[PDB]
Amino acid sequence: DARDIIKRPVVTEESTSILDDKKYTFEVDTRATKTQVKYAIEEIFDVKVAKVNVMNYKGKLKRMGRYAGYTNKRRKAIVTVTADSKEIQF
Amino acid sequence: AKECVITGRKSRSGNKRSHAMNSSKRTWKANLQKVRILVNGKPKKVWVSARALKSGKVE
Amino acid sequence: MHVKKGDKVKVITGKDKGKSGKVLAAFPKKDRVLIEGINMVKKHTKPSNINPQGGILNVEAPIHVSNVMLIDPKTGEPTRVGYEVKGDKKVRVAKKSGEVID
Amino acid sequence: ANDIRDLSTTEIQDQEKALKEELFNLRFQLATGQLENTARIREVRKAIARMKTIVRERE
RNA sequence: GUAUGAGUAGCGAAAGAAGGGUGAGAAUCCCUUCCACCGAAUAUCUAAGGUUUCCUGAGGAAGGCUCGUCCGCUCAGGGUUAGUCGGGACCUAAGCCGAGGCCGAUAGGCGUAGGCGAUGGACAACAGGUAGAGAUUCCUGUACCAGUGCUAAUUGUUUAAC
RNA sequence: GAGCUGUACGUAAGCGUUGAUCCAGAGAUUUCCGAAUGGGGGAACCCACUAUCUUUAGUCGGAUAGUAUCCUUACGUGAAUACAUAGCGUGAGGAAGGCAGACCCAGGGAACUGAAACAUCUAAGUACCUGGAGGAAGAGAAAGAAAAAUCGAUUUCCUGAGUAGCGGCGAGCGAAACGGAAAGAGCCCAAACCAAGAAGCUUGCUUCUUGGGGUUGUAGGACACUCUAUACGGAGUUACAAAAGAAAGUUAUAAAUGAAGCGGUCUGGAAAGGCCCGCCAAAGACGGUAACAGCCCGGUAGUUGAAAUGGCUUUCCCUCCAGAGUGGAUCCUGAGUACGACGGAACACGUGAAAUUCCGUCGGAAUCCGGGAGGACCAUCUCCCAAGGCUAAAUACUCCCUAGUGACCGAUAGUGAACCAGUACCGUGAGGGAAAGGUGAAAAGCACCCCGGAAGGGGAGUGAAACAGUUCCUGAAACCGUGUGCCUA
Ligand SMILES: [Mg+2]
Ligand SMILES: [Mg+2]
Ligand SMILES: [Mg+2]
Ligand SMILES: [Mg+2]
Ligand SMILES: [Mg+2]
Ligand SMILES: [Mg+2]
Ligand SMILES: [Mg+2]
Ligand SMILES: [Mg+2]
Ligand SMILES: [Mg+2]
Ligand SMILES: [Mg+2]
Ligand SMILES: [Mg+2]
Ligand SMILES: [Mg+2]
Ligand SMILES: [Mg+2]
Ligand SMILES: [Mg+2]
Ligand SMILES: [Mg+2]
Ligand SMILES: [Mg+2]
Ligand SMILES: [Mg+2]
Ligand SMILES: [Mg+2]
Ligand SMILES: [Mg+2]
Ligand SMILES: [Mg+2]
Ligand SMILES: [Mg+2]
Ligand SMILES: [Mg+2]
Ligand SMILES: [Mg+2]
Ligand SMILES: [Mg+2]
Ligand SMILES: [Mg+2]
Ligand SMILES: [Mg+2]
Ligand SMILES: [Mg+2]
Ligand SMILES: [Mg+2]
Ligand SMILES: [Mg+2]
Ligand SMILES: [Mg+2]
Ligand SMILES: [Mg+2]
Ligand SMILES: [Mg+2]
Ligand SMILES: [Mg+2]
Ligand SMILES: [Mg+2]
Ligand SMILES: [Mg+2]
Ligand SMILES: [Mg+2]
Ligand SMILES: [Mg+2]
Ligand SMILES: [Mg+2]
Ligand SMILES: [Mg+2]
Ligand SMILES: [Mg+2]
Ligand SMILES: [Mg+2]
Ligand SMILES: [Mg+2]
Ligand SMILES: [Mg+2]
Ligand SMILES: [Mg+2]
Ligand SMILES: [Mg+2]
Ligand SMILES: [Mg+2]
Ligand SMILES: [Mg+2]
Ligand SMILES: [Mg+2]
Ligand SMILES: [Mg+2]
Ligand SMILES: [Mg+2]
Ligand SMILES: [Mg+2]
Ligand SMILES: [Mg+2]
Ligand SMILES: [Mg+2]
Ligand SMILES: [Mg+2]
Ligand SMILES: [Mg+2]
Ligand SMILES: [Mg+2]
Ligand SMILES: [Mg+2]
Ligand SMILES: [Mg+2]
Ligand SMILES: [Mg+2]
Ligand SMILES: [Mg+2]
Ligand SMILES: [Mg+2]
Ligand SMILES: [Mg+2]
Repeated sequence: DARDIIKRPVVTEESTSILDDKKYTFEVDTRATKTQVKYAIEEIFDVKVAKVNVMNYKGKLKRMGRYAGYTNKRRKAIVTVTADSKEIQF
Repeated sequence: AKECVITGRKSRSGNKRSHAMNSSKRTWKANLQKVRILVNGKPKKVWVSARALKSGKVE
Repeated sequence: MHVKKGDKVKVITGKDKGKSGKVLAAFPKKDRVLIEGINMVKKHTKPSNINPQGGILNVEAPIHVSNVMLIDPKTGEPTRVGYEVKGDKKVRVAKKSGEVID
Repeated sequence: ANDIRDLSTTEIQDQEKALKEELFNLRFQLATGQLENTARIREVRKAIARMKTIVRERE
């Protein structure tokens, strides 16, 4: 379930800025651990992972007229690869 | 669980009356004694009424 | 519905009574039909990516399907329709001329 | 669907793996902003689902 | 629903002034200078509690006891990184639950073994940098704790290293 | 059978006569919490153990299955303590929780109120709490009702009757049988005896199990003999024993077909309306369509249709089966039971002259030459046979599904809720609890010009209508204004 642990990449200004330091930002499902993310990345992309950091994000309250709800929760991972390794294109 | 194991009689409610016939609630209890009998091939202590005890059981 | 896309239509009631046209679209969920040259409206449209210049555009609007009758491909008069299973297909049949419309 | 039933229950899972890889690449392109036709997502998802259905009902 | 009281009471402790700017519009927004107030606080951290109020770009109907070009307000995008910090995977106090058990019209009450439960005990990381928003977490230097494999020597074999 | 990717516009990308979207039956998938069940927990979270496998150079990681408690049962181990039991372990079966705010059975059980005060009494075995259910429950085949003569298991309805009675004889409470109906159905044990086995040794005996036999009041059965009968016949899963399998039919859950006016003319934005002519009808139900339609549309009466699954009814299959008579030695026919005293309760019946039924506590029978009842009790007579069990229908109710109905409401009404309502909001919590429908037939929802930062206007245009302009049908009164005929310091 490597393709299930990793959902999609994250493309913002901060992630694009850190792309040059060999750090890649991904959205992962909310039950995966760091180790699972590391092994899923190494299997999908054929790189050598040096480190993974993770964080959790709550949903944001939103309104579109008389109706209020929340966006989805998110789990965000940053993966840094070793110096002697290829890169992910994005 | 406070009741006879043979002919399982226990407490029941009723009225206490006075002269002038005022009515109040009370209970009647059975006189269960704690005795050691053979519920199986083995003995044990149980509640048995004194009525169920005057012909038939083995103490 | 009783009228299909690509059919010939005689308009039975309304402001365009007595005219004829062709079915350009059908809306069975709301029970309307779009017919060429029939029931023209004028839309005041601001300039947009579609319609680059905008203006008073004269286009067509749907009408109710009950204001419509089929035109026989040969006799050429409005007919009620029946259904006859001829061969491996059920086909529509003109109920005046007693012939197959399809 | 009927041509899926002609496969030998081992190439079926190779097809499943290939479809999963294609679906992941499609979502990567959609996130990056480089996917032209988006109707492919539904097709791939339904194809995987029917592979799984046919494998399961063969037991 | 709408009057009268009535353009009346009030506008919630306090020092401001001028010159530039922006803008349709400025006592009220931005910048400069001068003046004034707190200073065992009206300063700096941090628990609780709140839950996106945080940053950036747009906005000015309503909210803000006045005004507003502004805002803790509206809209759209972002933002929270830990082997060592605080908690769990460690421990127990008050208290709570409680197999069997004891008691009792029913429902249940009490209680042993056992287990939960910090406000307490134990336990390994420091100094710098970071101009939109995180920092003992990221990065740069230099460490420590627990483990694992692989090498190289040493040593021990059931009066028995460990 | 031609469009489709919901509300829901739109953009984007696509799919369908090689038959999509859609409708009905049957399957597969079905995260986490919750009886929640591997352990814990502040709901949807945290942390495991045991087997088998997998990845890595190895720690690190991953997959699958099992792992709660109690009851019943089989096997195994096993203490004080010798045999043994308790305890411990494994396996196999079962339970647990919810609800339709209804209906019914049981355990427990108020007060306000009425009595023009109040305590007996009433309210009332009501409200409420708790436990068991079932599609119904409960009751039920006479130890009955009766009385110059009989009836023949229960239940429900009409009468009896506000009668007979009960009652600080106050307030009040209040039957039953006979008579008329709905519906109807009857049966298994225990015990005498037979046969077999086992335990104790009650030591040649009793007592335990299994099978057969047998269930009643004119007494019946065991027991003796006659007659027939072992499937000739009979019965059955709704009691009377219990579990299956086929075929035919019908019905339910999608559907198909289906007559007759584009008739002329007037008004109109539009004809289904008016006037003048036709037609269909086993079809003049209902709804829609630019105004009021049997003949425009969906349909309606009639006639058809089912691959699949469900229900019901028959037939087959399957399964199970002794019943008459004549006798009167001996034997059997429900024991701490029936009854009685004391204390209570239920009976319409408040202890009363109090029968009848039940509970607690004590005492305590007879057994066919026997026992119970007939409202204290005795004698006579009459009727019946307790202390074991099962049983359909007629009766009660509606969270639901299908088809309909109403001298029922019409947005302050009708549900609290016609609208994203048990929501917003209030409260620590249990809990309380709103307001809010209508453009137009069709968005044709006002291109363009002008004043203004915008909002908002004035034209122009659409429309039948804009004094219908996205709180939009109509648009009363209060209340706020502008203008003016007559009066007023
Ligand atoms: Mg890791
Ligand atoms: Mg975290
Ligand atoms: Mg978070
Ligand atoms: Mg975060
Ligand atoms: Mg009383
Ligand atoms: Mg006793
Ligand atoms: Mg005694
Ligand atoms: Mg006022
Ligand atoms: Mg100034
Ligand atoms: Mg906010
Ligand atoms: Mg304000
Ligand atoms: Mg003010
Ligand atoms: Mg401005
Ligand atoms: Mg803001
Ligand atoms: Mg930590
Ligand atoms: Mg622990
Ligand atoms: Mg420490
Ligand atoms: Mg080492
Ligand atoms: Mg799933
Ligand atoms: Mg739980
Ligand atoms: Mg638990
Ligand atoms: Mg958590
Ligand atoms: Mg492993
Ligand atoms: Mg044992
Ligand atoms: Mg021993
Ligand atoms: Mg239950
Ligand atoms: Mg129920
Ligand atoms: Mg009382
Ligand atoms: Mg009473
Ligand atoms: Mg009473
Ligand atoms: Mg109950
Ligand atoms: Mg049931
Ligand atoms: Mg019934
Ligand atoms: Mg019953
Ligand atoms: Mg009878
Ligand atoms: Mg009988
Ligand atoms: Mg008789
Ligand atoms: Mg009846
Ligand atoms: Mg028998
Ligand atoms: Mg005989
Ligand atoms: Mg005409
Ligand atoms: Mg006209
Ligand atoms: Mg007409
Ligand atoms: Mg009719
Ligand atoms: Mg009609
Ligand atoms: Mg007509
Ligand atoms: Mg006796
Ligand atoms: Mg008597
Ligand atoms: Mg008596
Ligand atoms: Mg009598
Ligand atoms: Mg009798
Ligand atoms: Mg019964
Ligand atoms: Mg109204
Ligand atoms: Mg409308
Ligand atoms: Mg309308
Ligand atoms: Mg201007
Ligand atoms: Mg304007
Ligand atoms: Mg008007
Ligand atoms: Mg109007
Ligand atoms: Mg008006
Ligand atoms: Mg008015
Ligand atoms: Mg005047």
